[PDB]
Amino acid sequence: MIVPVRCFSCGKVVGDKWESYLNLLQEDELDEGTALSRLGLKRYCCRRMILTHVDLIEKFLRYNP
Amino acid sequence: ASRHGQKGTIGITYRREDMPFTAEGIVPDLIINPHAIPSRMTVAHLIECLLSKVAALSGNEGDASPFTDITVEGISKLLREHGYQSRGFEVMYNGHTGKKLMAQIFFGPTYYQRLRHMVDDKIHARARGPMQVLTRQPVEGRSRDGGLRFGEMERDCMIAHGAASFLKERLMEASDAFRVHICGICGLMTVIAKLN
Amino acid sequence: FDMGGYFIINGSEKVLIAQERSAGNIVQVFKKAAPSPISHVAEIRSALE
Amino acid sequence: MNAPDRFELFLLGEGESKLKIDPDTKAPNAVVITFEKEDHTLGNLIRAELLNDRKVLFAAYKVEHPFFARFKLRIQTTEGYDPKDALKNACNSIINKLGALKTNFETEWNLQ
Amino acid sequence: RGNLMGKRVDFSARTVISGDPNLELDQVGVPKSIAKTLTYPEVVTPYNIDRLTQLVRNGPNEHPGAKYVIRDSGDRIDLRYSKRAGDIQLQYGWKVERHIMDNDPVLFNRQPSLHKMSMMAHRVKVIPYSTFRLNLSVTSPYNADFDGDEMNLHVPQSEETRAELSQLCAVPLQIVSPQSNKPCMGIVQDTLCGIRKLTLRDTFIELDQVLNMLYWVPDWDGVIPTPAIIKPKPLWSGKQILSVAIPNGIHLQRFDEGTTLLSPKDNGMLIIDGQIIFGVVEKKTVGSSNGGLIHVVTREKGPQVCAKLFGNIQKVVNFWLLHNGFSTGIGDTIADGPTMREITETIAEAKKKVLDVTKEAQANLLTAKHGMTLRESFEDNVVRFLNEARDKAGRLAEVNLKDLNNVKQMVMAGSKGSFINIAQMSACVGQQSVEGKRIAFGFVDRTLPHFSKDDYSPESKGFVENSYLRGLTPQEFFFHAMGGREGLIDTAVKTAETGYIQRRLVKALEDIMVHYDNTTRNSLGNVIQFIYGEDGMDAAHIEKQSLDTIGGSDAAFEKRYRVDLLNTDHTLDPSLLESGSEILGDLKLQVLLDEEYKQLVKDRKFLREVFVDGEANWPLPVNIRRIIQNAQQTFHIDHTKPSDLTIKDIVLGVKDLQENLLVLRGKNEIIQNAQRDAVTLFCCLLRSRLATRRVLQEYRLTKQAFDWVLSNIEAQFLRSVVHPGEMVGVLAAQSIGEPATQMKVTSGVPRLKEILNVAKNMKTPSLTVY
Amino acid sequence: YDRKVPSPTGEYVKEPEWVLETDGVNLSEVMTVPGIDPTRIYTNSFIDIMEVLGIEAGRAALYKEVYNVIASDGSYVNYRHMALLVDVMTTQGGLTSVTRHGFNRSNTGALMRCSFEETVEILFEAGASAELDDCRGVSENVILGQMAPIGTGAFDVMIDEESLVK
Amino acid sequence: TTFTHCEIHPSMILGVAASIIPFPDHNQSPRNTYQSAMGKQAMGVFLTNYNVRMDTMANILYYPQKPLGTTRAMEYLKFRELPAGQNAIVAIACYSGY
Amino acid sequence: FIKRDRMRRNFLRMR
Amino acid sequence: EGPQVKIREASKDNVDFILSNVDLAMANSLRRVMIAEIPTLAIDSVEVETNTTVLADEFIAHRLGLIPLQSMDIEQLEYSRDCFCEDHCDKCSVVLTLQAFGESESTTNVYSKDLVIVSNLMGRNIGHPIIQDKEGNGVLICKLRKGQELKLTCVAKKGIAKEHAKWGPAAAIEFEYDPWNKLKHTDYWYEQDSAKEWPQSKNCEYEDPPNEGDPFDYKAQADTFYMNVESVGSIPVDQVVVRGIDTLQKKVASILLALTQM
Amino acid sequence: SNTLFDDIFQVSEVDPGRYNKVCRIEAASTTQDQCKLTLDINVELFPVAAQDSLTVTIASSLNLATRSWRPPQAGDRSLADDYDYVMYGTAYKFEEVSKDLIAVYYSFGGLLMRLEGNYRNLNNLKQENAYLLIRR
Amino acid sequence: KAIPKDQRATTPYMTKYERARILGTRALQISMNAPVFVDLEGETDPLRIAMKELAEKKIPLVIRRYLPDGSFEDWSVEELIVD
Amino acid sequence: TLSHLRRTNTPIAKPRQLHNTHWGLVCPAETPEGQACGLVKNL
Ligand SMILES: [Mg+2]
Ligand SMILES: [Zn+2]
Ligand SMILES: [Zn+2]
Ligand SMILES: [Zn+2]
Repeated sequence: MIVPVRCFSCGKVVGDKWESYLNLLQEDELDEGTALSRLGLKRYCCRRMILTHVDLIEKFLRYNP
Repeated sequence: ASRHGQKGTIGITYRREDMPFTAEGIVPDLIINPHAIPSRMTVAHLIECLLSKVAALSGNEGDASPFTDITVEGISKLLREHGYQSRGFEVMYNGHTGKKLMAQIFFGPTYYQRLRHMVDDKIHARARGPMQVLTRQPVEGRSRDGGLRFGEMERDCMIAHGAASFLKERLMEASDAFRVHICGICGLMTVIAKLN
Repeated sequence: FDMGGYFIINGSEKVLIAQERSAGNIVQVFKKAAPSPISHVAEIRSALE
Repeated sequence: MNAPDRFELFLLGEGESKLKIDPDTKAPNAVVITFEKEDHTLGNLIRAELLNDRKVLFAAYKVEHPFFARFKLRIQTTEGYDPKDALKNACNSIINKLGALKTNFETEWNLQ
Repeated sequence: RGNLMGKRVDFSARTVISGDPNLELDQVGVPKSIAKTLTYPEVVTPYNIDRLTQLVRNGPNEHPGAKYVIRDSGDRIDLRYSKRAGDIQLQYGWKVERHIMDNDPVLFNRQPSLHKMSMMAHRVKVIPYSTFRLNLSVTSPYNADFDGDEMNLHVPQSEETRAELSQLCAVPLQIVSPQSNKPCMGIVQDTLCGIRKLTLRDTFIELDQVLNMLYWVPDWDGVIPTPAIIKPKPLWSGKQILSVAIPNGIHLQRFDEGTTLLSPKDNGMLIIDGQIIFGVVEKKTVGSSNGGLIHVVTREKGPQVCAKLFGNIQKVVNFWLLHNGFSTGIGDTIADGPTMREITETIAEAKKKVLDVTKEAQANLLTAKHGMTLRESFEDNVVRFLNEARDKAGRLAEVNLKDLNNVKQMVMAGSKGSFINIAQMSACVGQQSVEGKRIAFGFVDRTLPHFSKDDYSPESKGFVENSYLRGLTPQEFFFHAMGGREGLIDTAVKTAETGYIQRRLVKALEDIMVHYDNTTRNSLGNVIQFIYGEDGMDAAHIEKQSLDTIGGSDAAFEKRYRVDLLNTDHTLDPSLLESGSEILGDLKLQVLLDEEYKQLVKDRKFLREVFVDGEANWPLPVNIRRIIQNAQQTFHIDHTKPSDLTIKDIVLGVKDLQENLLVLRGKNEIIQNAQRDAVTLFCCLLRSRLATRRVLQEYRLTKQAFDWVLSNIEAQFLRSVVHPGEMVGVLAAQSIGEPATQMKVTSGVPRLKEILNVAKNMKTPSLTVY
Repeated sequence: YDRKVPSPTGEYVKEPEWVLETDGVNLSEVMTVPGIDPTRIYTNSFIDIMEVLGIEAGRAALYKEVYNVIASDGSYVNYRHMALLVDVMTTQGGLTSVTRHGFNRSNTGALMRCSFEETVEILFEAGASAELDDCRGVSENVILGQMAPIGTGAFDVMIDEESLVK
Repeated sequence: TTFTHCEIHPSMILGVAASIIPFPDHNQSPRNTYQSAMGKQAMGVFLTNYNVRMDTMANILYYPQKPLGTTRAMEYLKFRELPAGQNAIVAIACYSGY
Repeated sequence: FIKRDRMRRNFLRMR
Repeated sequence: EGPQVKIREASKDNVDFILSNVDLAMANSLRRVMIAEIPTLAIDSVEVETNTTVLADEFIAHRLGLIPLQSMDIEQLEYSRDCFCEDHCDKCSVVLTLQAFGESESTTNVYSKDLVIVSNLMGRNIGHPIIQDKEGNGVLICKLRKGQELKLTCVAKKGIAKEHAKWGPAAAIEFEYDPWNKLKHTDYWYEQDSAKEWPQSKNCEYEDPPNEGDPFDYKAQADTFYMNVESVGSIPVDQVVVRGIDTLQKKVASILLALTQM
Repeated sequence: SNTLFDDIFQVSEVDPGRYNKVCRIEAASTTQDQCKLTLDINVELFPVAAQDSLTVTIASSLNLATRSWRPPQAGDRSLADDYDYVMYGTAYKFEEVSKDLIAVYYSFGGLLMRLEGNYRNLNNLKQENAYLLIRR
Repeated sequence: KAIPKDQRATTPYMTKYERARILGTRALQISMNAPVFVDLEGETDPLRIAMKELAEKKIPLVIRRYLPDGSFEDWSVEELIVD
Repeated sequence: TLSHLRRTNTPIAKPRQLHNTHWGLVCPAETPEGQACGLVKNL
């Protein structure tokens, strides 16, 4: 529900990439297959993690505590 | 379970350096024997692997909606563009000896779901727990330390084996034996034994 | 995301499963293969709403 | 209640040796060693070394069940050459190949 | 039903099962957590008292420990809540309830459990995490797989129920299912796939990997077989290494069509003295097959050897296959362009053939063959073409697959899948159907609202034409789903109705038992049959063999058995045996031969009365061919060399032997005639095999070999007799209900329900006139 | 239909013949209609064979019908298992169904009969008829929790005496 | 030549559970019935507010992921906001016999 | 062969 | 000497070398060791003073474990089962802490850079959260809305991957030998032509093509492995390969040592 | 320890049926007009074409069997140092085909070999395990 | 009752149920410190001792085989044949 | 959850089978197995 740290299969650290990736996607208008390659996620094991993550934590944060 | 009616249980878990690996140093998260495929005839499971491998490479989302014109040849060709064998095979190396495997492994991502049936909710043992009240046999239900059932058919299977003593022990010692006294004339359990 | 559609009875969430039945006010005709003296029947489960 | 403690899993279980050695009665002049807290990492390496030796007639190892981290190795040398000594040279040559590699690599790393 | 005939019990466990290619055929892996709980009360004797003292020190928690001590006075003590007492003194005759420990026999069971192989006794091996692990071969008798199936464990609580398990219900003893007198456990999955690849003709193994392979076979003596190739590069063949796992002295040969002692295609088998000579090892040899390697090893060497044979095969092939790897993927399901064209054509012709029949039918030009209206005749034709087309298209795909093709390699190994499967994946899916008929007109005169009315084209009434690879168009999808649902409902029904049948059957034949005179009586003592199964033989000891007198032209029959010394029409060349020279023209003996040959003629006459269709292969006790070989190889039969046997020894030998094959051994007249009969057919076999012409000309047995052949046939035969006390009623019922789960006139279960429920008015009262 | 028959050379040869199948059954009438071979005439309604050819043929026909059901789908059961069943069904003369009516109406001890189908009504009749149920069935012994005279239970183990010289 | 209607999309003949199978037209029909019944006992996120409900027995996956191979219909079932699995990397092999 | 959720660019930059 | 090394790249965190004149079982054994058995530092015990975020504790505690800590000088630490401390001291562990409080009205992210060491490093160079990114925030750990608080104390220890994948210093390790298939160690599946359907490897160019039309050299063995090692960042790549060799040497040496105890 | 049979054959034809490493060889003896041969060969280790002559030998041993084979040591005067191919097979059928034509069969770990000719020449190979050497 | 020894008609072999029940009780007895009629050459498992006695025909038991009517023959395990 | 709210039930001709008329109104694929097969439908 948030940004896994390291890629499951691979171990590569990936959880310092979600914001950089979202921003790449959003301000520079890249497509993912290019956003990802720019963050260095080359193995499709690592691409899976970011490309496919679902950032549910934003929806949790809405519930006022 | 994948999304095509293959359930499975974990057989065993290897560590990453024991798994087979490809040249790019990628190891499976999951290995599933080939004998699942031919007789379930579940080809969608293979295409979905092919499609997702492309999608992950290319960074798209794969359209797997049913009655479209997406074909395997279409997906095949794209894969070859990203520099992989066009039907998803890959050379892999044995994890134990680092030797090339002589076969090549079909290999790529696939959506798997984790079903509700964890083993810890199912393991169950009993030696001499509590007994029902009316009938005084072991209670039922893993939750309350129940006993497993020696059913009618298990009785028959034991008869076919001829194991007469086990059939008896399993039915009296292991469940509810009970000494009672009986009159030698009216064979009725009506003796008032003050066996003290 | 919760889409509603249920009741809360005693703090429990309940669905009403759609129950299915034959239509009323419809004439249906049946062979009766059995050696019964009746070889056909025309039923109408009439009903006012 | 199933599985054991873990530092022993590499720190050989205390009380019991890292190696047990038995003679293989089936064949003349052989031995079967049982390394504990080991697996294919060392097994395949050591065995493959022996097969370079010209006085070994048989080297092999197995890991009899993945659950348990322990492997067995069986050596049989030509007569007059103690298995326990073919193992020494194997273990010995391995350390020298490795020592060279380490040095031959640092060198190359320092040209970058 | 719920409290006396069956009940819940103590000392049991239940959990999920897993496979393990590293447990022996008879072990079961028990989670340490479970073994700590189940318990076995052992008696303190001089032979274990200290060892039991140790356990009581370990107490309840650490594993090889104990939980209660039972004092001879019937008094029991919890080991926790006794550390206060601390040290405890054991005494002889006290009982300690230890944990269960490796090699304890337990009873393992998988429900529903509808035949006696669904409860076999295994030996504990205590392992980590919480599944039961069992060998893979044992899985087909239990009828289990590893998608969450659970199986139950029962621990025997006594010293004598233990021996009931180990000696009657142990796994190795149920290697030969008495239901169809062939093995019930075989080499089946990966190991079956790998073992075909390992034994192909051009699989060669190098030295390093050979050594690992050998060292895996846990009984390997320690001899490296000379490589089948030296210079250059010593190489071992796959057959060589596999042959290490086969025990010595096994002989087996099958001859599939085309097989020749030069085995061009490399089929058939030829194991000689536990070495493979030619032949690819696959399902027919090492699967749960009728006369295959497992069958042989059990008979010739006994269950315990045969159980090692399993784990030795697996340990080797699983190890090779791990280092060779094997996989499958879509590219296996794809036929090339040329092929797909012919399939497309072959399909298209069918549409023509269907179209034509439609036009002929719509011009009223048809001919409804008497016994079906024009409609039905029209349908059958269509369905005929549409089904011939799919099959014709399947053969087109199967053919074009090259030996690479991984699914071809799993069909060939018999391991998984079959022709229909590959035909549907790659070629076409063919005619969907609901109740034996094409898809009905659910809408008014059309199958789906996407068709116009009165549309009988194949694709309108439900002929799926694409293949699972190409995908189904939305109608085909729906017709296929309509056919597929009908499969689900049947399964639901076919198991409820099977379950009820099998329980009626068991309660009817529940008490029949083979009694100590070989009658077959129920509880009251009424005779059901006067010998069990009309020959007193045990089902598990029967084998298909061939009566060699029934068949053939009489000229061939003459040629094979006739022997006349005094005249030269069918004479016997002396060089077969030592005394043949001085035999010629004898007369004392030339009598016998006829008397013998007379007997055979009576048999040939007799058998053709018993088997009116000349059928020649029939299940019988002792397998005789195999006894011939073992003699030949044990004594190294020097052909091209005369024999010490003398006609008298042969003819007397056979004729004498029959007197010893005793099923019944009362001594009055009635019994001596039952015994006369019980061995009639068997003697017919034994006479055909052991006629002198055969013995001299063909087998050339020595004097020494013969009596060994004779004395075996007696030893084996006597071991095939059913054991009094055997509950052959339950065995018989469970053997019928079991196939009753693997499923124009009514057949299958509904027919079965008609027979048993012997019904005044069946569905299809036919009648056959000649 | 082909029909393997011996040849004048004495080996078997396939050989065809016409064979009138039939819907509906009237065995006795058709059995006499001249021109047919009244020996080798069959029926899948073995009840009628039992009535017309008497029990022993009825038994052999019954075996035939079971063997078709089993073997039709390719399975294979050893002969003795089928013969044993077919014999149970015909040892009273006349076919006995494997149902509540058929066997549970023999006189085989109430504690055995009661355990199959209609437990109480069976138990009442026994109590009215003062049935004496002699406890030789496995099922009776199970209820009493005794060692059934089955397999290992089908004999006694006596302690030898002379051999106790040593 | 007389069509009086056209289907909106032929794939809409599927219910909710089966709208999650990918390429269900390349499967054997019962296989689609199975998954359509298993998927109901997958494990995902069932509602975004599970932290304030007090149900018996809830199960939440730590790191859901949307599928790489999707279906158009999954858009309307939110299956990409509350997905119930992960994209494992699978190899189809006879690796160790286990 | 993919699902294109960025069409809301063109349909935003066509209208 | 024996084995030869040749380098083709050295990024910040990759090295691409050719390993030559060695035999397969040593290359592979080497590779297995970098994956599994090089020691490293990683948070191992977490005590949660307070946590009102929207994540569960063991969830957060699990993310902390995977945060890669600086462990260049890790030999100067000890396995926490070799210290005699009451379970941990500065001779065997490093202590960090994490306070975060949601203050802005917007969401506020907690990053690995917010870990602060609160034990005496004794000058050793260990324990800092590796920051590979350019904005200098490390791994995102949690998110907080205003009013939500997180306070916890972590204890990092020394361990190896073989015991939990968090103590692992290497990411995917590429490995490949004989890119033309000269040794015939694999047989290629194909439909029409193998050479078309299987793309050439990158490395396929550092060895001359198989020179079609010549005998199968049946006594050639495998050397020249093309390995490429990617480091997670806890230790610099060069150290991954070098400490990989050492660990393999210490293992073999151990066997040698225990032999002498006969 | 000595040759049991010897001759020179010329390969009539060669078949790689379905196999990639072995081929079934068709040979006739140059000298005798009736000494046929048929052999599967690991052609990957010893390529053979049509019409390449070949010397054959049987050689009950190789010195100049129930014993753990051991890797060849060092400049050893084994036989076969004058051949390119060497297989160690097991006879499994002596099949007196006709008048003194006789055929015998060997199996080299699964590669089969049928050899036939006059009872004269073959008389001396008998049911043992035998080596088999080829060259040129 | 009591068929006389010269008229015993049943099989002279040991049925596998006889073998299993014999080894059961014999083992059970041994496990109750009954005397042992053989040299336990290191054996300590009562079942394995029993399998040893039986192989030496030193088990002092005897099998009473009931006929269906009620009468019975008596065989002593020492005289029955084991396979 | 969704599939629960779209589920129908049939209290017990040939009712478990899939009729042509179900096209597009109930799902062909989805029905439980066992005693409810075909009797419980989904829109
Ligand atoms: Mg299952
Ligand atoms: Zn990765
Ligand atoms: Zn009384
Ligand atoms: Zn410390």
